[PDB]
Amino acid sequence: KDPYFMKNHLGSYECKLCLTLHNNEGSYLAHTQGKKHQTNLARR
Amino acid sequence: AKHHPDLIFCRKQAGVAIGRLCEKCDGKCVICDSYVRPCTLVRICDECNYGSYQGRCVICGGPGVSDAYYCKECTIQEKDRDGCPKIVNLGSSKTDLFYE
Amino acid sequence: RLPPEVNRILYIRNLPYKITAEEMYDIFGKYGPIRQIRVGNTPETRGTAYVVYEDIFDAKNACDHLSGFNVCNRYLVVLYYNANRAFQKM
Amino acid sequence: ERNRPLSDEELDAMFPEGYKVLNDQPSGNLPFLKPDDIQYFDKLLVDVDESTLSPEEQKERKIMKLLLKIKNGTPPMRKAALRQITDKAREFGAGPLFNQILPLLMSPTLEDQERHLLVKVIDRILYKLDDLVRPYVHKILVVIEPLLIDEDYYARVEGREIISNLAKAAGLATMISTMRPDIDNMDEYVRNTTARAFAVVASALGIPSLLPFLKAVCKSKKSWQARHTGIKIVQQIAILMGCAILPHLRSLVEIIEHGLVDEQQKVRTISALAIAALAEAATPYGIESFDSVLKPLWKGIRQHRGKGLAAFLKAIGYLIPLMDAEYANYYTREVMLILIREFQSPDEEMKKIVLKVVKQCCGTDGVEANYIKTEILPPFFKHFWQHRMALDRRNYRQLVDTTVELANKVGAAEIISRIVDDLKDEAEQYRKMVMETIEKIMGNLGAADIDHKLEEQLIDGILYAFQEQTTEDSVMLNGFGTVVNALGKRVKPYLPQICGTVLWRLNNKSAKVRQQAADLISRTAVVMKTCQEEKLMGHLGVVLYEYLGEEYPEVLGSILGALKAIVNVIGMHKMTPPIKDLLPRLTPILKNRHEKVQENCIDLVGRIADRGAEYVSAREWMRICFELLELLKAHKKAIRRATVNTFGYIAKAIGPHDVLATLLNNLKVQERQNRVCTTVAIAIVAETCSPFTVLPALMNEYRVPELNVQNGVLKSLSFLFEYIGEMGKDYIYAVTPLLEDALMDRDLVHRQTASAVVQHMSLGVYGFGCEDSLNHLLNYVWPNVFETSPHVIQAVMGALEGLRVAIGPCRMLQYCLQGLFHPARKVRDVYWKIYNSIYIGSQDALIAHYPRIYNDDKNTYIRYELDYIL
Amino acid sequence: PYWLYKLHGLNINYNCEICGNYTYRGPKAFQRHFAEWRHAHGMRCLGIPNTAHFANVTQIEDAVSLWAKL
Amino acid sequence: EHLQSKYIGTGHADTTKWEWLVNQHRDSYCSYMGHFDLLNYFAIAENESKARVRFNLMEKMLQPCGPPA
RNA sequence: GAUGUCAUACUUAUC
RNA sequence: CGCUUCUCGGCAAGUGUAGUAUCUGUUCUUAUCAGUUUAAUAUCUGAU
Repeated sequence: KDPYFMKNHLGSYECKLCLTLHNNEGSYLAHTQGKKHQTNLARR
Repeated sequence: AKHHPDLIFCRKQAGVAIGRLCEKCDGKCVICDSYVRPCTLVRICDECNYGSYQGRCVICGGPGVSDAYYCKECTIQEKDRDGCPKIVNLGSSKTDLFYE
Repeated sequence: RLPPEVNRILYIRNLPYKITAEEMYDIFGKYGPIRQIRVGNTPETRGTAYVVYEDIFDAKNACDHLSGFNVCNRYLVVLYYNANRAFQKM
Repeated sequence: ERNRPLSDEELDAMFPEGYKVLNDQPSGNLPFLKPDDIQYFDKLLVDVDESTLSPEEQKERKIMKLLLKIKNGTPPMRKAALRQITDKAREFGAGPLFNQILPLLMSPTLEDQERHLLVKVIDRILYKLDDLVRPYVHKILVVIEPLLIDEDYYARVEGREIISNLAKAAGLATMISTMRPDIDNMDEYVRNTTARAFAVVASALGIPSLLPFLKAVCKSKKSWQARHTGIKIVQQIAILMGCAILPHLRSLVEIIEHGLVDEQQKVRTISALAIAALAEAATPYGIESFDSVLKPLWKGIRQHRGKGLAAFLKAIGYLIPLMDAEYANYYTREVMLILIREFQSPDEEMKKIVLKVVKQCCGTDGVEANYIKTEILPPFFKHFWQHRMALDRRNYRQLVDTTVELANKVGAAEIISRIVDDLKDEAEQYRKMVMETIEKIMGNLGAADIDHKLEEQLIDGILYAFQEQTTEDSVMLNGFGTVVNALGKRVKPYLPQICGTVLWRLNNKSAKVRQQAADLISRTAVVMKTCQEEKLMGHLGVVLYEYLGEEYPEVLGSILGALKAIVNVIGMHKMTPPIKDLLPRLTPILKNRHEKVQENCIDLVGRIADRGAEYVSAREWMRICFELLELLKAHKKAIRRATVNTFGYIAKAIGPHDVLATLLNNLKVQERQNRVCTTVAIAIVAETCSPFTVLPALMNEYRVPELNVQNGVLKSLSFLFEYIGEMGKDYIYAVTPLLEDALMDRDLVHRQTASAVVQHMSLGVYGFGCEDSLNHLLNYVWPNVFETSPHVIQAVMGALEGLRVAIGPCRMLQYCLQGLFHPARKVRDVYWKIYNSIYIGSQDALIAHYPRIYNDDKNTYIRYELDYIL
Repeated sequence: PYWLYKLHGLNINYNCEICGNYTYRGPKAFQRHFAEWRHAHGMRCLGIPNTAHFANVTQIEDAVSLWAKL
Repeated sequence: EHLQSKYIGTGHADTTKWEWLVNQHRDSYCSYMGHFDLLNYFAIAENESKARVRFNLMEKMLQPCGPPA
């Protein structure tokens, strides 16, 4: 249950915590693990 | 054409020689490359149609079948009053597929 | 001069199940020597087969002369072998 | 690599389950290097280890490393390496790039694809290295010299384009200074390549730019090799530029008249070849400029014999149509005996020159037909109609052209009576040349001169040539079709004798014989309706309806083409293979993966939907419309243009309510050439039927949360507006909020599609009083001109060119106002480009829409002529 | 972060002589604070009305000359 | 580059105001010499005929704004 | 916000 | 006894070219002067 990943009006994924875009579903699950996502999780 | 950005036209003095089109590009425009609402024929130059280059395609370059003509969007926007729309040089188009 | 999409193996889809090995060898061996031919024996893979030839030019001439061949009452299609498309069920 | 034998384990590992059998790696992820190419990439096998031991030239090793991605790497890796080499061509420099590209292209173990990639990399690095390759001009000219004399036409065209780019980048002084020691070289092939490069540079840089240098090279008397190279360069410039050396014909003739007078026969032959090229280039032209060239040419042709006399005869035959009627009549009366005496020449070049001059010697008045049939045509038939002339292409095409000229001049019957005996020979090339000559005589002259004693023999020879074909050439079928079209009603006692041979050829062990019989039946399908033959066509259609079980797809496509020709030559509702028993019979035939057979099936389905739509029970069309979406995404560019017309015909026949839902459902496929084809089919269905009934449904596909479906709906709306044109004035208010909401999206592709739709609505509704919606679209498209994508910039330029012609040039000048003197250069360049486009679109309309400018201290800019009033 | 302060034009000293020679760490920040309450209260002491002509005015003498010229 | 050399009066990103004003004055003079209505208005405004107005418009084509700067 | 390697998706009736 | 019609229940569309929007692995708290360039930043080049 991720409260930051949402669906846009173009059939994509949007992370509002880091304000990032992902086209397919396989890139949204791989964007949670990283440096910027951990920095946005630690800063908020 | 509008698909290949490296394609350049002749832009020379258009004479009385009417342009021709091949069977693979019959009906399509020279500039807009559209096959809807033809309005005016294409006028070739003197150097683009001389000897063995007479009756050839302006876009592709093979044997001509039908007559070349521009669409209504080129006649209304004054695009047919320019030079001869003859493709002389072919860069990065139909060259690497023959060798592969 | 040959495209890189062509290969020595060719896939056939929507094949008749009552076809024997001799008819498949006669239909595949018309354009050259066929090295191997494997027909599907599964309910999830019925109607498909893989014919691998010995020569690449003979395999290209066979694949160019098998797309839409006249067979029993099905629409069989011949295509080139792909590594990513054959393992789509896994 | 692709033809290497594999073991059983490699064959078993490449097959899924459920089938019954009836250091050497440089720096990691680099591709495999050749064992003979370990010299240019020898510094890539070791590690770089950049730590205070990395000069600038090691970065040039990276320019080699991307070359390792360019020669034998992946095509995405090759595209990335080409992008990295084109984007960093100025930072890397032309020096080390040329020093790394010169031994790579000069390797003796290269290939055609590697040489093409090297030529593409040299052409792509030629635009960013302008005015910097002047020391490296000779190193590129020595590598581009054998490319112009290659056997392939594409490699020669690429070498000519590279030479033109080098001449445009290096100017005119550097190309003249580099090729100046390359004229007196000892090698003849290198001198000919340098002459061809100088001719290409003179064609790309202008004739008077290199005319005094060529005149000084031709007028210098030091050696015969320099004069021969200059004459060869002049001949190559005359043969390359056809009608471009026509104002400069006198300056070339004054330099060519100085030759052909020395003791060297090679310089005289080169001067005669240059004079023949100048006569054949500008024809009919140069009559007064060639008066001083015929007097030594006639003396050289009458006083001596050999290759120079043949070159002088070829020059006289090339300049003979370029003279007056009396001059050509006087020249033809004194050169026919020399042409008849040279008919028994053992040399092939002199025989080819005589065959080329015989076509131009008899092309006008002066030469009678009786003397040409008595003393010219029997030696031309006894000396040139041999078996060795059909081997070479240049010796066969010129002979066929000479035979066509002799048939057009003297007569077609006298050539058909002598060319029919070689149609039943044992050689395939001579029979094909005779069939091509008979087809040319039937197309140019006709068959009115052929009597009844020769037409049956010609038909028997054509049948013997068609029945004994071993190759896959379509010359014999085209010749038989041309002979049938020239006969017409004279082939009435010939249709059963052709039908009995066409039906017997359909049942054979071979596969190409049935395809050839079907192609001959399709080529002779129009000759049966004009000859009152309806039972034979009805029998051939009933035979072709059952002969669709040919296992060869090339025979099945030819049978489908013959069935389509029989349905086009006869009535659609009066065919013994009717449409009620053919359209369900072709429904599994449309699912073929072939190229020509699927296109023929799509054309037959479109013809059956356009002419026989009342022969179905309104159920097979809805099932075939779902199979029409699978007929696209083919690399043929023929079935995708007919499938949209077939879908439009099905929507016009069965009502645009069922195909529109399928076209909207097939728009979400995420594949190339599958979404634009469905959008074009939906636009054709909206243009054929009423556009209002597809108006809310096109507003529904934008309601689904998808980018590809919305882009396809926008492309379909733009194509429907472009197909409508003047009928889009009533559908502008329904598309205006969709175009307003599509231009405010974050995606650039949707903004480009909205700009294209606005450009189509501007070009279609121009001059109808709809300038308010055009201004509302321009007010949203004006912030879209600052994009960085070239496609979005081209769409914005097309929208601006549409709004300048629809809303007027005054609104375009007001929208582009206060942007020409802008401080930011990135917006000022776009504003200057928009102002140049508005001036090219309408230059006279910018006078009344020009703003008022105050006068300065030293200059005055106030228009005092238009400010005064009476 | 230093990259967000170097890309957005921050950490750049700017002097404003209108509001008592105050300091600003950005051109866009100074342009946003020009049409604000502090710059209006600083300009109201000199007698200049809050208009659009004195947006890029920094010195007091130039603003007084622009107010006297209109 | 080539667009300014082929069609005069187009302009570029480094175009000054004096050259653009001279091009606009030349375009206005060409439109006045081409259209008969502007020539008739210029002949009715002054006391000269159409030929004198055409000669005055042709003589003012060379540097219509003055010396450049 | 930029850089350089990898992946995904999109456009020009491209073949 | 045989033939025909209607209704009900169960039973693998690929390759090559042109451009583009995103995260994923990372870098600059160097304090002045002069120059190229940038609308203004940023970046580069020489002297403490």
